[PDB]
Amino acid sequence: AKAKTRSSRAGLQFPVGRVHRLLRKGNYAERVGAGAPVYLAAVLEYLTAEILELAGNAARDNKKTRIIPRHLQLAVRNDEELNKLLGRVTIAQGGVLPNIQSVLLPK
Amino acid sequence: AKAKTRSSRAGLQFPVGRVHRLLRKGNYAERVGAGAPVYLAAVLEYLTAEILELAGNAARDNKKTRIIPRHLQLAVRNDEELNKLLGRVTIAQGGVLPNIQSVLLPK
Amino acid sequence: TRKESYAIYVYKVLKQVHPDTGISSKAMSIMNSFVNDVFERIAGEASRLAHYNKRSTITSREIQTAVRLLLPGELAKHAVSEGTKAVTKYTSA
Amino acid sequence: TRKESYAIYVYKVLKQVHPDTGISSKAMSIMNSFVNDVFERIAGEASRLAHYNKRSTITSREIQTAVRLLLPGELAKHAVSEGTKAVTKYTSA
Amino acid sequence: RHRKVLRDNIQGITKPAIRRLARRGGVKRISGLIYEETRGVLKVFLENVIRDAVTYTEHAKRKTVTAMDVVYALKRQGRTLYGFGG
Amino acid sequence: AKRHRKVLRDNIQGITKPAIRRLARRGGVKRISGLIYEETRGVLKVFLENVIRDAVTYTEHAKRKTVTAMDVVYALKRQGRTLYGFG
Amino acid sequence: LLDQTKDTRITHLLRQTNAFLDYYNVAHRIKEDIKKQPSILVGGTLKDYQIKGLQWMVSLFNNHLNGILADEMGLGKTIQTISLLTYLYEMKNIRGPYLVIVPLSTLSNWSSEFAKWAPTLRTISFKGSPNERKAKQAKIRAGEFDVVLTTFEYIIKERALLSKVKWVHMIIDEGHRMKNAQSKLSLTLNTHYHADYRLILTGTPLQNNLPELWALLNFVLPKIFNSVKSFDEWFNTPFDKIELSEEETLLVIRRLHKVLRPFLLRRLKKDVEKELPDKVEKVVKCKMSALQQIMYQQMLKYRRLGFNNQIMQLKKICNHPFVFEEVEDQINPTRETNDDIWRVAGKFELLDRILPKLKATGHRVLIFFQMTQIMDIMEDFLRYINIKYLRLDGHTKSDERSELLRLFNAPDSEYLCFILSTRAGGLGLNLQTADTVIIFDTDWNPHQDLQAQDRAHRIGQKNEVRILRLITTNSVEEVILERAYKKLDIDGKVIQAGKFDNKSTSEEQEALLRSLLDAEEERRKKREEELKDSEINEILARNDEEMAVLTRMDEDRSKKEKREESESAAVYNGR
Amino acid sequence: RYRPGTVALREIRRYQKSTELLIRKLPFQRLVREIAQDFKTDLRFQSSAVMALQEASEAYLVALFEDTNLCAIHAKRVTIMPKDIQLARRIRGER
Amino acid sequence: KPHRYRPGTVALREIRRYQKSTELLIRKLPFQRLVREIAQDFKTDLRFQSSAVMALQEASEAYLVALFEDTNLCAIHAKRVTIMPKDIQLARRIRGER
DNA sequence: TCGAGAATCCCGGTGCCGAGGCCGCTCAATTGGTCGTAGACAGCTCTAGCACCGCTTAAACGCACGTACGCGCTGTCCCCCGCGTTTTAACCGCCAAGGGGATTACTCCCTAGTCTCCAGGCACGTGTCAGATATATACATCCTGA
DNA sequence: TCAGGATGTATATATCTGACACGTGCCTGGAGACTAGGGAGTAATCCCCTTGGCGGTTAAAACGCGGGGGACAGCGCGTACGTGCGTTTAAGCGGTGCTAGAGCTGTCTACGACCAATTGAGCGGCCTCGGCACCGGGATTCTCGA
Ligand SMILES: Nc1ncnc2c1ncn2[C@@H]1O[C@H](COP(=O)(O)OP(=O)(O)O)[C@@H](O)[C@H]1O
Ligand code: BEF
Ligand SMILES: [Mg+2]
Repeated sequence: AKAKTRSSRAGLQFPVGRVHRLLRKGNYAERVGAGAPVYLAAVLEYLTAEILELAGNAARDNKKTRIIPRHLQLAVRNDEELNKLLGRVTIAQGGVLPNIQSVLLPK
Repeated sequence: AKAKTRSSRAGLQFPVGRVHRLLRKGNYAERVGAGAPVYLAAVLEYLTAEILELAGNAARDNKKTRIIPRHLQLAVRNDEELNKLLGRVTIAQGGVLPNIQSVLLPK
Repeated sequence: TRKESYAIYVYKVLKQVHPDTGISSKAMSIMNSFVNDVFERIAGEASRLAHYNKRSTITSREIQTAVRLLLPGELAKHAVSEGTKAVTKYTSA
Repeated sequence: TRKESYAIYVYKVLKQVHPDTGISSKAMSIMNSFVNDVFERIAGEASRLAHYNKRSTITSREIQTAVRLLLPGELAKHAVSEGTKAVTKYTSA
Repeated sequence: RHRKVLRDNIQGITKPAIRRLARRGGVKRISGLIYEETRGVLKVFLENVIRDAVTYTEHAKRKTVTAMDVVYALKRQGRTLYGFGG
Repeated sequence: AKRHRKVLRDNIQGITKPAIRRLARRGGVKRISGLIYEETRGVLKVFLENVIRDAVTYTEHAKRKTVTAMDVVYALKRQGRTLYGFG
Repeated sequence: LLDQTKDTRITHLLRQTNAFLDYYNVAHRIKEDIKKQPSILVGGTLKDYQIKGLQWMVSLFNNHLNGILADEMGLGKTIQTISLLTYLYEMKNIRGPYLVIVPLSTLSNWSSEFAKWAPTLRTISFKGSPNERKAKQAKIRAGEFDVVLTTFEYIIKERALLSKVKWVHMIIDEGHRMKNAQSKLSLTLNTHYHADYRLILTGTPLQNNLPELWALLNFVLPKIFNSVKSFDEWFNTPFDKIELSEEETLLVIRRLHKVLRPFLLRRLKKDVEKELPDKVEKVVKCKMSALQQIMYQQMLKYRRLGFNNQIMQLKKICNHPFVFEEVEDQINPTRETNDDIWRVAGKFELLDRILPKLKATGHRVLIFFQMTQIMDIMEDFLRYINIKYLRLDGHTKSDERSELLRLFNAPDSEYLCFILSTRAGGLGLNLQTADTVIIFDTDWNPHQDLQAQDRAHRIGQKNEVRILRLITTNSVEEVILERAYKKLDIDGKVIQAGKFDNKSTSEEQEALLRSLLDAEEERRKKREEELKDSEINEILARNDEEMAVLTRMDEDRSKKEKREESESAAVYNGR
Repeated sequence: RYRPGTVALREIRRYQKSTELLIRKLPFQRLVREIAQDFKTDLRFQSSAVMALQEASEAYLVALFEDTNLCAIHAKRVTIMPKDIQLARRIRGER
Repeated sequence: KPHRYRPGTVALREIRRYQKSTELLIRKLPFQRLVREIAQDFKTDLRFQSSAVMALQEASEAYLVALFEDTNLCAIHAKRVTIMPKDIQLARRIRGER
């Protein structure tokens, strides 16, 4: 009776088991399907893959080796898609996109 | 074994039993307390009492015997409290509070 | 199939407010969707309050709290009064 | 007492994206609260979808739908792809 | 038994009507360019609401959008609607 | 003054002229009018009354006398301003 | 038992001394004594204390070993440090680099003694702007100097500057500032640099709680730094009196004596002089106006209510009202110098009582404060008294501390009293010109209570010291006094255990057993006004002629030719 | 002939009095069906639905014009203009 | 005269400076005393985890920042460069915060 | 349109602490059975949706004209910025105490069950009157003249 | 300011009818009685995170002074917009007929919830060094006058 993890069977990096636990014990519905944890975990993986990828690119463009909150701020606000997703969110240590209105610049 | 309704014991007009059913079978929590249906029903009674009272007053001020959507619109938007509560709501058949800006009126 | 609603209840409370007034069908529909709505807000709050403390059980005390979060000001005070009184009288008998 | 989080997972995915990059502790906290957040939105939607149809059971098809409600546009398309592929490969074995 | 493939129907919203709306909102004197813009706005709005409604419908294995589904789409975006149920 | 202090000013005057002015400068504002200050103290004090009211409520519900971080995160999460980073 | 400390740590005495760099011999093995002062010393006298302690510490350097100076106060640690370096590097002539780090209260002092008590060895200071510190930092940056003089924090800030240089023998003062090793100063010193030699100069050992005596003896010598964690519940056992004190305190405390012989060094004043005029320690009591006493009884504003740390609230109202504007508002609307300022408390009333004797005999007075604000109302109170005073307090300014010191040291000084800050007491001055010392407030640690307590009797004191504590009965403050000399019983098995070990005597420790145990037993007996001029005159006046010259004060305070405010504080403190 | 602007006010009172739906039905219904062609095909609307969309959308445009009006008055003009609207939607966060 | 920029250049140089970095723009202790004051009124004798007070500070600064971006849009709209009280009261009137 | 000079980026060296890699200890995730049920699917109605047509007319449209408001302009006065100088309160480091926030152990009673009735609440008829809806009348009100 | 007059607005009076308020039969969801067990309440315990204050330093805040730029006030123009009219049309109201599918019921059955055995994935503690802060000095640039 050898064991193999549902993440491995899935080919995903999120802990499908843990998701399934959350869906059960959060009282979302009475009975959680068997595919739902897998599918959901896949989604979360995808999104985190996006935010991290963009962030890393940004940090590289600042020649920093590591990702810091400012870089999440910029990776989220530049991408228009995520901006639509996260639009209500206040990121800590955030900063703002550098922005200057047209009329303010001198002639 | 004589029967007496939990509404009666409560002194309320909402069907405490029905509330309790909803709280159970909506999957809000696993285990619904025994006082919760009573308390909640009391609240709902109170709010509906407010909206109806104000509405009726309004209709009377229009000399109509019955309450119609326009009167709910006015009873909600004049009261500032409910206005804060319902502020995101679009009432059907609504109409608008009669409103005219200052600058538009002639000199 | 029967589709239940809160109609007759609203109608009673009406009769205990404005003995004269009738309430048109459309208005009764609105008051219905209202009461269902407010109910969903409150039981929602009481739900994830029961969650943030890792209690398993909605009780009266939550409902009291959630009511104090949603309803602005005076509605909070009076509504809490209504509730407390009602529960008390419930326990008396 | 252990307080679990998604840290190490985020870290893996990072290593499968930018093999070089490190991720500061604060940023790891953000990505954490993120993933918990998005998770609550999705399972929320799938919940009350399971409710409006009076099904008792969250299944894959809901999660697919809810994902198509929350995520704007392209994220919807790709994300649906990721999911479908993943479930398929799950059922193969 | 047929479906006519539609176009240019947003013209259905007509300058007099939009003038009525603007009057209800308290606007006094409308500029002449507001019309094309407004048609733009409205078309956006209905695009969102109807795509969410259609989503719910697709989910339930129905070919028929229904008032419940619209009311859920509006409840979804944050504009609650009363009176039609739900 | 020297003899007796009587130098207590007020808390909300703690946010100062140049602080507010820095906030604007991050906002993109170029030239600030002179009345904006007392105003922005007004706005700020409202916002805090709301958020803190809710956080306090959550806290009294758990019978704690310590207003934590998770609680403020919940009050904001409730008013739609969701904050990240604190858990 | 722990005797591996005795044998293993004596052979380990060989280890530190030779390898690393009856205990009166092996640790002290290299011997010498000289009564002849160093040639650099200018205009000075030699008592025997800085001699014996001198060649004892100098012996520790010859042993290549550090230590702590546990001595009482007024023993002139300055002079021991002067003879220290001036003698060592009068011999070796190496003369540097070596630094001392001293209290910001005493700086220009140290510069003064370094002026007149030795010319040959100069120094450099750090004060004022980072600009002046630029001038001397880049100027003498190159490292041409005898000695570095700094203060507590500037080693942290300047640490980048002056940390890059090697060191050998370092000196600190007021070692009880150290305490924790997790306190930033200590761990900075460790990461800062490395000096093979150290020392600690202080007026007392560690706190009653004594956890960190570990930390001290980490900073003293190599001894305990490896095993530190373990000894806690054993050594703390002193914190069936015969059985408890016997097993716990007699067993383990004897153990520590046999351990603590080659470390701490102390004596009394009678040892070096006998010039001490008396025991010069007394107290008095008082009573507070019931106006705020009624608030102590009810405490229904205090308990659930914005107020907080109601004990601190008490100590605030123990001393005096007018801490909050409303007191003056509904009480003294014009905030003018006014009655009930002195009639509100007992400290101000009986303080008025002592005033005519104060100016009468002209013997000067020190008044100390634990908390700041009180000194303000006290200043106004003297503004009514009109007899002048200096106001010294922490953080006031930089060098006007020194200026005020000069103003004091003038023998003609007309202003008799002036104020200090207990936390800044810190040997912050030297006083030979006064006798009476008055303490207020609470002072949750006695080491500072006694610290300022001892400023009065000073080498070359021609006056006769009298001292009184101002406490009001039926209040929390005499409760804290209780707790305070409770901690005199706690340290009585600690610092009165640690104090008497210098030359490693024999029967003196049993003399403290029988007689001291008669003192602790005497306060066991203890556990389980003076308005008439007669009493206060007696306790104060130091001869019958002084009693007589106080009869001229019998013509005014003796001869001499409420509730509303509490309803105001009950309603308006009724939040 | 009235002076310009009086017919306006007389309208504003007229409409803010009543509840009628301000957009003629069949144009609106054909509009909705058109927009729904693109997502799925061959949908069927319960007429109650189309009524729902109409009621929402009219309430949305009404709000939008109240707000825009606030902006135009702010600029000391009485005539709403495109940049007024695009402002209003830029402030609410709808872009 | 000493070297003096024209008015408005110091401004832009700031705007770049601040929009570059992440620092908290309100000195702590004023803000913390502010919060404690406001919390006196609701319940009494609360204790804040310092992390909390940090949370309030971060939120509130993000809120005021947003508010000034928007207000700026209004002032530019009116062909003024100087935000003014009625600009703000407008912005909050549009978002629906009154 | 050329210098001056106050910002700002850049190279290099320093140090320091927070990321990151490593190890033993769990508990939560696997496996692997069984068993009760949502739900999946087929089969039927019967309803409301769509499509179409014909008939009426209120509203939308095109247009003409007058006009008042949007907009550019200039001036003018004031007030917010930039700079320097004096002051102080924030900031970092101390010191302390004690109190709520954690845990753990134990108990007890509340609520989820479950089974058994039974009346409140719902579908469905039914009568009847409140508010359209229509005619006629009276009056405020804006516009233009005076 | 005062008036005639047209215009729309509000006022009183029959009438019509379909929406509502009510009465009846029916039946399922609520109420009551009884059982267990596990979650919540409470006591015991301890330690860390909070609070309060003070010392000591210095970067920021307050103050003020001058002056340049912009907000505001008025004026003149002309063009885009409202109003009224006559004309056209598509909405609306009413019918008709078809039928696709919304909606329900009757089957079984795969499948998800439990519950017990088993073990390594992940967690906390703890090393331990390089990326980044950071200073400092150098060079290069961007905003002003003459
Ligand atoms: N040998 C001496 N001759 C005269 N006075 C002395 C001598 N030794 C010490 N003193 C007195 O001690 C005082 C300095 O003591 P100080 O160094 O402050 O003591 P500590 O450093 O031990 O607290 C001086 O005022 C001086 O009068
Ligand atoms: F510093 Be000593 F007490 F004179
Ligand atoms: Mg000293």
